[PDB]
Amino acid sequence: MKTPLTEAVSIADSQGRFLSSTEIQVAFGRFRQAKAGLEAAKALTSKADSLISGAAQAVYNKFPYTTQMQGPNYAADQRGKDKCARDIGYYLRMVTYCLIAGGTGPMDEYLIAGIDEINRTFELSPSWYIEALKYIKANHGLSGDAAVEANSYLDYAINALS
Amino acid sequence: MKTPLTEAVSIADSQGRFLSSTEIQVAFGRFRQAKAGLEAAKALTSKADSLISGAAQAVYNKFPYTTQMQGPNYAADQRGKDKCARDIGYYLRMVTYCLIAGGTGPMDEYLIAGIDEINRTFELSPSWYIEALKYIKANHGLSGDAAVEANSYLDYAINALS
Amino acid sequence: MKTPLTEAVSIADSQGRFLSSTEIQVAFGRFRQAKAGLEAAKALTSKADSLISGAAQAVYNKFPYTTQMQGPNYAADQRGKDKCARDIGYYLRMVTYCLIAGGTGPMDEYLIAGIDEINRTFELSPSWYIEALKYIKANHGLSGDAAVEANSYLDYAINALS
Amino acid sequence: MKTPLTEAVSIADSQGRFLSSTEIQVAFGRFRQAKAGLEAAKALTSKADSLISGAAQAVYNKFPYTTQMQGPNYAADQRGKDKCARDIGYYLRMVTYCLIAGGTGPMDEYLIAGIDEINRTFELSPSWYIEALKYIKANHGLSGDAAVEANSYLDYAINALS
Amino acid sequence: MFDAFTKVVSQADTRGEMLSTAQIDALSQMVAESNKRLDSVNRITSNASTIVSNAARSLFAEQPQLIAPGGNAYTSRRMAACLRDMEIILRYVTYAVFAGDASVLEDRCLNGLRETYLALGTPGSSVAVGVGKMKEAALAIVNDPAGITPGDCSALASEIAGYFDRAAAAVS
Amino acid sequence: MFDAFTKVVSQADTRGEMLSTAQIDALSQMVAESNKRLDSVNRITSNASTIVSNAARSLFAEQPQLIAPGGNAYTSRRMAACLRDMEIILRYVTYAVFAGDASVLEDRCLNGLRETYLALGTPGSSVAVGVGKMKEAALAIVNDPAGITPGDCSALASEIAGYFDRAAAAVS
Ligand SMILES: *[C@H](C)[C@H]1/C(=C/c2[nH]c(/C=C3N=C(/C=C4\NC(=O)C(CC)=C4C)C(C)=C\3CCC(=O)O)c(CCC(=O)O)c2C)NC(=O)[C@@H]1C
Ligand SMILES: *[C@H](C)[C@H]1/C(=C/c2[nH]c(/C=C3N=C(/C=C4\NC(=O)C(CC)=C4C)C(C)=C\3CCC(=O)O)c(CCC(=O)O)c2C)NC(=O)[C@@H]1C
Ligand SMILES: *[C@H](C)[C@H]1/C(=C/c2[nH]c(/C=C3N=C(/C=C4\NC(=O)C(CC)=C4C)C(C)=C\3CCC(=O)O)c(CCC(=O)O)c2C)NC(=O)[C@@H]1C
Ligand SMILES: *[C@H](C)[C@H]1/C(=C/c2[nH]c(/C=C3N=C(/C=C4\NC(=O)C(CC)=C4C)C(C)=C\3CCC(=O)O)c(CCC(=O)O)c2C)NC(=O)[C@@H]1C
Ligand SMILES: CCC1=C(C)/C(=C/C2=NC(=C\c3[nH]c(/C=C4\NC(=O)[C@H](C)[C@H]4CC)c(C)c3CCC(=O)O)/C(CCC(=O)O)=C2C)NC1=O
Ligand SMILES: CCC1=C(C)/C(=C/C2=NC(=C\c3[nH]c(/C=C4\NC(=O)[C@H](C)[C@H]4CC)c(C)c3CCC(=O)O)/C(CCC(=O)O)=C2C)NC1=O
Ligand SMILES: CCC1=C(C)/C(=C/C2=NC(=C\c3[nH]c(/C=C4\NC(=O)[C@H](C)[C@H]4CC)c(C)c3CCC(=O)O)/C(CCC(=O)O)=C2C)NC1=O
Ligand SMILES: CCC1=C(C)/C(=C/C2=NC(=C\c3[nH]c(/C=C4\NC(=O)[C@H](C)[C@H]4CC)c(C)c3CCC(=O)O)/C(CCC(=O)O)=C2C)NC1=O
Repeated sequence: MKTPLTEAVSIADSQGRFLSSTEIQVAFGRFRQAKAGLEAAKALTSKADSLISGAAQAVYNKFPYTTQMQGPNYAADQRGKDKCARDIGYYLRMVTYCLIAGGTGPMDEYLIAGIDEINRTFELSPSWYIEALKYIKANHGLSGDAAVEANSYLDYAINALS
Repeated sequence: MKTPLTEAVSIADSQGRFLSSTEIQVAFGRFRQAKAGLEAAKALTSKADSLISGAAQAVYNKFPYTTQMQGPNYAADQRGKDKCARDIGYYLRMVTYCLIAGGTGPMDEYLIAGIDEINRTFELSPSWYIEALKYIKANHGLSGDAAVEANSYLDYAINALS
Repeated sequence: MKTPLTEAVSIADSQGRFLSSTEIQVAFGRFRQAKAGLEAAKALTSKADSLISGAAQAVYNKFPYTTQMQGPNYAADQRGKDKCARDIGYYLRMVTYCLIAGGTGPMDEYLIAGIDEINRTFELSPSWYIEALKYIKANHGLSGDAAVEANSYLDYAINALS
Repeated sequence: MKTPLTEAVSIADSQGRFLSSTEIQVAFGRFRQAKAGLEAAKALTSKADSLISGAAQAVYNKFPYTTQMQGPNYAADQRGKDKCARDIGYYLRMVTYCLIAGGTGPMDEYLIAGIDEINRTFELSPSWYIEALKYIKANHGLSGDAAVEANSYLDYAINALS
Repeated sequence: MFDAFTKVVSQADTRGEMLSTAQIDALSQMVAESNKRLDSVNRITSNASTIVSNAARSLFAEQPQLIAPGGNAYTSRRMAACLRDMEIILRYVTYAVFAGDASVLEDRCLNGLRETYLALGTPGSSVAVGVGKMKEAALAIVNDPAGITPGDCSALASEIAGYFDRAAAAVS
Repeated sequence: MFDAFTKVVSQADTRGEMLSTAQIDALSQMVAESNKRLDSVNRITSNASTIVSNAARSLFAEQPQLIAPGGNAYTSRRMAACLRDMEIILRYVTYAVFAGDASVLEDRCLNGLRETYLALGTPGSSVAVGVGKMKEAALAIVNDPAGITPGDCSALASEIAGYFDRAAAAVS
């Protein structure tokens, strides 16, 4: 759970010392971040369902074979589409959780830490999730510094994928 | 109904071929036209009633005999003025319809195709309608390329009249 | 010679009428097309010789039997390769001519109208020319809307072939 | 259905007259033809299956690429060979039908009339069928005037192909 | 023979009044997405011969009775006429999605071709299934963004599938 | 039936090579001034009925023998045919300056109408003078600018007067 206040406490604890001005600098910076990041997370919460459906449709568009071939890993049947869009919403929910938490900790603990072996065991290409995250980071519709750090979290998920 | 997309489909159908880049050139041109023409049609819709009354008054001004002599073709009585200004509004409505449709098709199908025999049978001089269309094309108050193509449609109606 | 201005004049002549706003819409659209298409044709003129050699090598690569078997239709000898790459350059020159003309007219009059009976009489498979046109449309290296309509003309040649 | 008696009736009908000695000359000639042609058609019926397999093997021999490359038009898989030898047997059956009918009518109505557009749409080279018909006309094993007119029908199919 | 714009014009003339504002905003959005309509139309048009060959390829794999002797599409001439009928249907679909109205597709094919296939002895079921498979392959070819900017084709998949289902149901 | 672009394409194909660069710069300048041509053409087109009526108005003031009984344009039917012939000539002039090539004007009128006027007994001189006066009035109507952004119509005046003189000389 790599969030700034948690890792500041971990630094001060591993050093064995009290808190210094360094952690207070970390804190006024974290409050500066959260002062826009919380409203941006609320805006993503508002636009979430349409973003999930648009990402799923873009993923079906770029990879049309997954809709066609019979296979339980592919979303040819309906249960594949339910589970599929469920993990689209999982990715978007982890993006909002990292927007609230202020660090890549929630996605690192809920998504990243086992995603490679899961995609290895289940024959899931990570490029599908890369395409979906690219569609989300194109279509989230935020502006300014909140948009840049949202794109930062999504690009972090992309780099963790491939 | 000579509108550009309809006649492009007619060309491609009579040739027996698929659509080519020619029709797509026709299309980006038609969208360029409509991008101002729809707003100009809305502006004419706004100014329509005063334009109709001004055209009727200019027609009574240039041809004062029509207000004076007894005759059911002339607008001496009140029913002549009701029917008269009704066909003024007919002409203006056909101008707006051709502005929306993007071609001379609606006026060619609703006005032009029988107007000569109607004015022959009913003792209506077409010069009255020419004067009214001249007053409309003087007083419509548009500007720029929308104004030029509006004047194009009105001049087309004038040339079809006489 | 199906080019947009020529077919607009043919429409207005067969209808027996003057030019209307429809042909002017066709015209501002055609000028919009040519404003990038002429520079794209110049760029294809620049890259033409390497594209011709690459298409010929890709055709020899996908169909290696044509280099091996003795036959005057096949390019086993050197004169087959001279004539062969000559008709590669013919196809590319017709693509550039349709890029300048703004319609499929030049290829329709210079290539398409007899190509089926020629390939029937001469034992030429049209799939060779389909492979060459696919290599050209992959390797022409243009970008944007010029690239899309260049691919449109090449795909039109492909559909006319088979 | 260009058979001699049918076309004699068509001549006498289009002229609007009765039958003359010309059609009876046509008839004693047609009976002279059929008096050997029916037995030759029976002999081809006897040798048909081995001729079909030999033609298919000669076609695979002269064009070895069709057995190798993956493609649904090529007979690399087994269904290509089933369909392939099916149309070999189609060609041989049409040859026997024209031998019985006494004219090129059955092949002209069942094979020739659409074969060019079919080979254009399906990427089938007609030279394959030319090689197969050449193998059949070499290996049919008839003798005399029946053999010459059998070769006439097969050469007619070859000239209609390419 | 109607456009979208001529359809609104004919409806406004039957009403007898001017065009209302909300129809003009709808037509403005149509003019904004008409090129969008078009991109699918051009990428649909460029692959037309592949579409009809793959459609007949799957159809005659699916119903081998048509290829079988005595079948309706058995004869070489009849099979060429079969591919011609399919290509004509695809072309008028492309025309209707060009003009944005189904009235061209109705006008040019629908009212007569059902009776034509009855009178010819043509099975309407096979050509209905072929138009359905051709439409499925057409939307599948249109929806994939290969070398195309990111946009939204939602409503136009809706419209194209509408045109194809209208053709398949008018065939029957 | 040729454009400017199809004219360069046919010349480059008769040469057998690609289009040279200077022809492409010429065609780029043509594409820059083609609207210039289009704007001039539209103000020529809008006043066409006034042009032909004023042309016949000055011509029949000038040669009253045509209006005189026994004259070639005396009869009401023949006079209507006279105005029809003039309007046709003006329309094909507008077509040729639309496409930017005189080959459409040649194709549609010139080769036959001289022999037609000989065979009809039509005096070629009067219709030649009428086409000349109509062309003079057409350039005079085109060259004046009213509520139009300033532009050089002069390059066109050369071309339009060329087309009118070609028509008047092919009539003779
Ligand atoms: C649609 C987006 C694409 C697709 C998805 C797909 N995934 C699975 C199966 C699993 N997906 C996950 C992923 C997560 N679980 C999580 O808890 C989180 C973070 C909160 C993620 C990202 C897991 C663990 C599974 C296995 C569990 C399971 O089997 O249900 C399926 C079902 C396939 C399956 O049996 O295993 C699908 C369809 N596949 C596609 O085709 C789309 C491109
Ligand atoms: C006032 C503008 C001038 C005038 C007009 C006038 N017209 C009529 C009669 C008819 N006018 C039309 C014209 C149209 N009908 C259409 O549907 C359209 C396009 C939508 C047009 C232009 C027709 C068909 C008639 C005959 C129908 C009818 O008789 O009502 C009248 C009434 C005269 C009459 O009995 O026929 C009048 C007064 N006359 C003037 O004096 C004004 C200069
Ligand atoms: C293949 C999908 C199915 C099929 C097709 C088939 N059609 C015909 C014959 C005709 N088809 C038409 C249809 C049209 N003509 C038109 O002008 C238009 C719209 C512009 C349509 C839709 C007509 C008029 C005919 C008869 C005249 C002709 O040349 O084509 C045939 C051949 C029948 C014959 O005996 O020749 C075939 C095979 N039939 C099938 O088996 C499939 C179900
Ligand atoms: C549809 C299935 C996919 C999609 C398409 C899409 N296109 C655009 C925008 C444009 N497309 C073109 C294409 C052309 N213009 C031309 O003149 C020609 C030659 C005939 C072509 C091929 C252009 C030029 C535009 C707009 C202008 C420009 O690009 O310069 C968009 C967005 C913009 C719009 O609405 O027009 C979209 C979405 N996008 C997808 O994601 C679909 C899979
Ligand atoms: C301007 C438009 C245009 C085209 C397209 C065109 C094609 C064309 N190619 C021809 C021959 C040919 N075409 C090929 C081409 C090939 N064979 C191969 O093995 C290769 C795969 C491929 C190389 C591209 C060859 C080798 C010949 C000479 C064979 C011959 O005698 O007929 C011929 C017969 C003329 C001749 O015999 O020399 C024509 C008309 N002519 C034209 O005027
Ligand atoms: C009665 C007269 C008659 C003829 C001639 C005929 C030919 C014919 N051959 C076809 C396909 C075919 N034709 C071939 C033939 C060959 N390919 C090869 O590689 C070999 C060289 C050759 C073997 C002889 C093959 C393999 C197919 C199946 C390919 C396909 O999907 O279209 C098809 C398309 C039908 C289908 O796809 O199954 C027709 C109509 N049909 C007829 O009704
Ligand atoms: C598309 C190109 C085209 C042209 C150019 C054309 C000319 C043409 N002008 C004709 C008659 C005519 N043309 C004229 C015109 C004139 N005679 C005069 O006295 C004046 C010198 C001049 C007026 C400018 C007249 C008066 C006739 C009538 C002759 C008659 O009806 O006996 C006729 C005889 C048939 C008929 O009009 O109804 C033809 C074919 N037709 C065409 O299809
Ligand atoms: C088909 C409907 C249609 C018309 C009619 C049309 C005309 C038209 N003429 C224009 C420009 C122009 N038009 C002229 C024309 C002239 N100036 C003179 O002084 C000369 C006497 C005369 C030529 C003989 C000029 C000089 C310009 C300047 C801008 C330009 O070069 O386009 C422009 C540029 C864009 C604009 O004005 O908003 C338009 C729209 N555009 C259209 O879409």
